[PDB]
Amino acid sequence: KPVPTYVQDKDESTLMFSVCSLVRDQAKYDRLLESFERFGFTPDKAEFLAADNREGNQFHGFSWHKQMLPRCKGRYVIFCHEDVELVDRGYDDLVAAIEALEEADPKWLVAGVAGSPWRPLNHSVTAQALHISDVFGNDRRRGNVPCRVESLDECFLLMRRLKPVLNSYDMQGFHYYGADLCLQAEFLGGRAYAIDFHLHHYGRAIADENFHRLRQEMAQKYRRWFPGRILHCVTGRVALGGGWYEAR
Amino acid sequence: KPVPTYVQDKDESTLMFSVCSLVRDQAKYDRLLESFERFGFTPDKAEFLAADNREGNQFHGFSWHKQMLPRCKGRYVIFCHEDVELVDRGYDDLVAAIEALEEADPKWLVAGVAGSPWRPLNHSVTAQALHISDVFGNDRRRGNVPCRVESLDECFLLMRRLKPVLNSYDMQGFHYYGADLCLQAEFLGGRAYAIDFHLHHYGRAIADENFHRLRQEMAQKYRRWFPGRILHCVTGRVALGGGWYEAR
Ligand SMILES: O=c1ccn([C@@H]2O[C@H](COP(=O)(O)OP(=O)(O)O)[C@@H](O)[C@H]2O)c(=O)[nH]1
Ligand SMILES: [Mn+2]
Ligand SMILES: [Mn+2]
Repeated sequence: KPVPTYVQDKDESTLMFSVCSLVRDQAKYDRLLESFERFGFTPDKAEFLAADNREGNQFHGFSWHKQMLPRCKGRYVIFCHEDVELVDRGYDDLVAAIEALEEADPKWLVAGVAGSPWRPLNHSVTAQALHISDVFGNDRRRGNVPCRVESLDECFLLMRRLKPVLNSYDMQGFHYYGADLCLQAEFLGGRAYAIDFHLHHYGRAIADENFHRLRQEMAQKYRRWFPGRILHCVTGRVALGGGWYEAR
Repeated sequence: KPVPTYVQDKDESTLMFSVCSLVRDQAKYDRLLESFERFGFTPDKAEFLAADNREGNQFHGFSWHKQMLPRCKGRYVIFCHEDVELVDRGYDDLVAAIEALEEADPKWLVAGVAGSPWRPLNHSVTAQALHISDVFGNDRRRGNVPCRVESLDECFLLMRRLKPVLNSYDMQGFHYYGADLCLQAEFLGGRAYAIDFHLHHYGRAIADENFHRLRQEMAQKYRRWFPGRILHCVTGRVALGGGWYEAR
């Protein structure tokens, strides 16, 4: 008697992007939406969804995607802050960057615009690879993008809707959810990249008690599986400790 | 001017279960659907979806959920083989077991009916915890369920639609995707349980070369993060090796 739905291995999306944002400030988010539509993210190419933090912290960096993903219909799902704005590069640029990455390295799972190169040799300085306009300067670069990374800045990242990666359930807050996503991508057997897709990010990092707390939680959690590793993020290196590193 | 959708933190599902099966044989799947409807999985409570392998191996154990989950609307998503059938315990018993688990340990992320207890002390025998009717006997038990486990038998497992866990991308095939899902649940900071929900699984243990291939791949992959661990599955122990265990 039940009538089942048979599901085939086919990408039946017709929208290229689901653009999801973590929204607290209506004015910043309206700026973002206007800029995306101006730079080619029109209704036949993209839909916009917002995790609604306008009245309080209903969601945080590690939980918002689990609610957004089921509602997305696009091929690629962007998870970005409310305070990015497209300024020059647009829809065709982003498609071309993603398709180029698929060709270069089909093991990618997460892509962003700023992050730290994968497994830096030199732990005496923080490794960075990005191209962006932000509070540190307009149209600036570190390193060379595109390139493989071990962490991404949370202002803008993306994954394929049919090949997602999830954030941890045992951390909560508004720091380190970009690195956590990259690390889970490695556990799942894929990779993270910073691509070259220049946009403007207005926000400033907040090195507050939550930042210090989550830095310690990241080290306590990840040292179990990456003992001795020094994890680079745009916000600074994190010596995870553990194992033989604890001698001294 | 885009019109965004604002998303709130609420479970809007009206169906309790999305029952997803990996299907190659129509007669076995018809028998499954008949049994689920008989034992209380009516259209007001459950929908049924099939990863369609009737014509070829379009999906395999580690990929099928990524196509199924977007199509599910139920609170809990069951992933089962086509050759399980309900025979005594039904809809109300499963709901009661999941609600009890949620009360006992809110950290759970995946549940199944047969698996190996979490971190067994005694590696001289394979740890098992199950209650099932299968090729090894009708109405049989090992161990004591419900209990936390480090692996689950793939014949039937479930997760919350809104708190999923993903299988790896860098393995493919039809063995060890129950253990892989439990290990990724640990990486995500949650837990796996075998619950008491008796059903009939009529698969055979029919041996293939892919079983040994995936056993080796699982050891090569997980030894990186779990060096020295002996991972128990109802199909046998797997010494992952790695680290100090390599000393002869
Ligand atoms: O080449 C294969 C082998 C198996 N299966 C599916 O993988 C699952 C496990 O198969 P089966 O139940 O026959 O194995 P058993 O439980 O006897 O070990 C079932 O859902 C099958 O439909 C598949 O799609 N292709
Ligand atoms: Mn920001
Ligand atoms: Mn079976």
